[PDB]
Amino acid sequence: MYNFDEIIDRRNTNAMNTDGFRSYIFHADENMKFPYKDEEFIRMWVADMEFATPQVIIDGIKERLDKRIFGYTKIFSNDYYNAFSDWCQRRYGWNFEKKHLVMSNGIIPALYELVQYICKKDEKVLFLTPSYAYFKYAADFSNRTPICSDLIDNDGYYTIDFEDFEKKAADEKTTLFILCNPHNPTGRVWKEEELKKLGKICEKYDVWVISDEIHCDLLRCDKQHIPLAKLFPNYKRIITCMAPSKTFNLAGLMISNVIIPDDNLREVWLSKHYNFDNPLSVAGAQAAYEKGEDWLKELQKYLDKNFEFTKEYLNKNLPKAKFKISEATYLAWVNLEEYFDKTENLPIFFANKAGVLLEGGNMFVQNSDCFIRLNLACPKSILEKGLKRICKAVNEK
Amino acid sequence: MYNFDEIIDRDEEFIRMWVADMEFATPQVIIDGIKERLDKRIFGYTKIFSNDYYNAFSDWCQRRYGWNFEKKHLVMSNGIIPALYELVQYICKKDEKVLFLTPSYAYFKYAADFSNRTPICSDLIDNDGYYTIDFEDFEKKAADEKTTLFILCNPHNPTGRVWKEEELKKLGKICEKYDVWVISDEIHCDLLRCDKQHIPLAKLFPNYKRIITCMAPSKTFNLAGLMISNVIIPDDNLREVWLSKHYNFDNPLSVAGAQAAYEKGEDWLKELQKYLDKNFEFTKEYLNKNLPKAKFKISEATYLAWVNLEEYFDKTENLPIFFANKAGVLLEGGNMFVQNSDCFIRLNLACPKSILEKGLKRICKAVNEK
Ligand SMILES: C=CCSC[C@H](N)C(=O)O
Ligand SMILES: C[As](C)(=O)[O-]
Repeated sequence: MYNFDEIIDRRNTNAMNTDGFRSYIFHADENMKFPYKDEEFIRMWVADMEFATPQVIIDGIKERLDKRIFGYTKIFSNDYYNAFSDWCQRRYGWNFEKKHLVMSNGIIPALYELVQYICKKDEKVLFLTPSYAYFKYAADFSNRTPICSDLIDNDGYYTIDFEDFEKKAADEKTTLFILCNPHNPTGRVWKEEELKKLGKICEKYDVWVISDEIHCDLLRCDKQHIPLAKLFPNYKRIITCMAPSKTFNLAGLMISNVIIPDDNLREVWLSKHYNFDNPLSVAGAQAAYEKGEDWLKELQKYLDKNFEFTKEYLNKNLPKAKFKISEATYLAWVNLEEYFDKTENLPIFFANKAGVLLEGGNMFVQNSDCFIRLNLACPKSILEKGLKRICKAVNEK
Repeated sequence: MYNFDEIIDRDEEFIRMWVADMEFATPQVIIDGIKERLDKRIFGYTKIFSNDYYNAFSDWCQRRYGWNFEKKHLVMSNGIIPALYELVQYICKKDEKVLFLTPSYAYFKYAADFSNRTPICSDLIDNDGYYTIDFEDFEKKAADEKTTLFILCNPHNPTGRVWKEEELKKLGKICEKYDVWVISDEIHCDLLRCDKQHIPLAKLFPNYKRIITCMAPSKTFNLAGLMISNVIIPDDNLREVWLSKHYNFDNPLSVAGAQAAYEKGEDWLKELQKYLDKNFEFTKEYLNKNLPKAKFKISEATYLAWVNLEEYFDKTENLPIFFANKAGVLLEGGNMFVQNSDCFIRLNLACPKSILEKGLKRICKAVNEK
């Protein structure tokens, strides 16, 4: 009963997706001229959606707006916990103690703070590559050392090099593993056996794990999500991070769940944080977990068709492009090995030659030569324009 | 015209004069501004890209104080308390001292203790309810080479002093003499009595790059929950440090609300000031009539009354606990303001006059029956 084909204007909303691609993609100043008006770009880069936030969420916020006062706010009642807990209960069969829950502005700030709470200045921060570049930046931020275990590209199906991973985890300075569960940008939904071996390895060398599960509700319709903490429920050194922000297009609300079993780490967190909450943000998030499931299940259906359409479009019109439909996220990961070199800048190319803004190459640290990443969380009509522009521009090269 | 008499919503039957937020509703102009952003239907990654918010806040400062600041000196914060905690670390080395005037907001002290800097206090001078600065005591403590940061509360909380131009000049010159950084906490600068002008410290010292001015729509419009405040950092070094240590994304609903506050909120604010003035006037008459040994000067700013009860209690009697148990009023008082506040209670008058009358009656009855 929803119209995901509806085009939604985003001009003049202080959205980075429309207003700041020069800085975040190209580290260039706002003067930078393009062959295309800003409005003329198909924008498929930063991971927020072109779909509208469900009206149940918007109404939940308006309901809080009608209480008419927006003073100092902490989550006093158990409403928020119960809703988020029941959401985890019925979608993954996982639960957590309420007192293990703390709130953060977003998982990125959570990562930057947790790195300093967990790692001594000379310790290392391990993660699987290619990845979301902020796993590196979180470690660079406070002069910790990012280390990478390259995944294994079996024709688009990625697996973990467990021997390389155990070797790097075993290092005594390697103290923190940042896991992306499900993985960004490959889309891997980690199977139970994969997570067991990852967790057992971290238990062997007593390595702390931050599990970034921010994409865990954007799976393909035939996939289950397993929180790592579900398999390792007594390991005090796992931190679980979840947020309604990806699922429901709520990044602006800057609210996310950080589950910290370790009593010492959690006490550290609490003593370092301004522990007030935004009432409109709590109202939106609480609405998302209470009422947002029906919209999410239709969104999952629409994302699947977009993925299936994207494979057919590429098989037909970019046949030397290698592309496996991602098991999770709304992000398409396309290998253009056969068309480009490691050293050709794919974002700059597609901006100037296709009028499409995308991410690729070393925006995902390493292990991503000649890859582009496409945001498909937009109406099928806008996506089709994007794909036509991409294939046309690559062929003409 | 606005209905400040409206009761909004209602631990049992407590009259609450706890924490500095209002019982009045946020103006409908701000709420409509948020709902308008709600209707854009998407809430993705957000930075303050357009110049609208700057223009609104810039013009607000322009036409209400005759002060302006460069757009590039403006950075955003979750609140002035977090700003205080971080700015202490960017400015003061451990082993350096953080000076402020007492009594004060206790978070001036905690901001220093937080990162193991040292809090030091210059007591204000109480001449029959009118507070003044002991300028020689202040220069003595500022002159200390380890004393690096002065946190000024302008207007002052909890006395309510609206600092006159000469007072700010002498404070500013003293800090210029010893190169002491000043954080000017000006969060109450629009909650003044109708016959008071606010002077930002930086207006008088527009070339001293070491003043940071802090302002927010939060107290003025009941918006602390939106966690948005303006921090103006002339010093390019401090500002770059600030910028490199912060997650520089904003809540679009928060930006929409603060923007609406500065664009359209002035008329409600001038109506609020009239209503606060009458509440302050009633409070004096009420206490003069029913607690005649209580010493009380109408505060020049904030919606908080500062009442001296020297004559009914000892320094050792816990006033918050007394009024909790004996009057059913939750209030702040005593040593909740670092020091220089024995036997004081602070009353929130930012509520309908009928609720204030009930609260005052309970307070007077409990003290008189003591
Ligand atoms: C240019 C800066 C980050 S863009 C990455 C995007 N937010 C994602 O999560 O895929
Ligand atoms: C929850 As987030 C703002 O780090 O996408």
